[PDB]
Amino acid sequence: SGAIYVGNYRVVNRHLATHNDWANLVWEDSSRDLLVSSTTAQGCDTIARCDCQTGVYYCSSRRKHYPVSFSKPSLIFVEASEYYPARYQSHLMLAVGHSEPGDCGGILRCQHGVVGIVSTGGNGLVGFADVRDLLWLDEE
Ligand SMILES: COC[C@H](C)NC(=O)c1nn(C)c2ccccc12
Ligand SMILES: [Zn+2]
Repeated sequence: SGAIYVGNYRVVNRHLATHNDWANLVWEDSSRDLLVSSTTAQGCDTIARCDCQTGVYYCSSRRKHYPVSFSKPSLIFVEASEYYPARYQSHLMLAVGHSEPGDCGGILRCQHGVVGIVSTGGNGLVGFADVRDLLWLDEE
């Protein structure tokens, strides 16, 4: 589990969104595994606006933050899960790192801010849904 709280927005993995999230929807994209909802209180996270390929992510299955090198956001084939069939997921970045299904939502961050959240993984790999291209997350 995990969310990014920037301004009046809550960014969660679309497959983990609650009834309250759907009842206060701002934007969702199934192919990116992202959903954004509105919040009443202001968030303290800051979105990275950069082209970084190194950062640090939170792994709840180890209660540790790990330094990682990750690929550029792309269209990657992802195996079937309980939440999606086997399909291509867009805006996905891969890294070598420990992950388990419940690690979804952990933040990946660089020196510029929050880069994205854990979305995919398995066999010593961890994948992150990028949020750096979503410039609207900074205003209104
Ligand atoms: C976009 O896919 C949504 C689903 C719920 N995600 C996964 O299956 C999944 N996510 N992580 C971090 C894993 C690690 C190990 C095995 C599976 C996974
Ligand atoms: Zn950066």
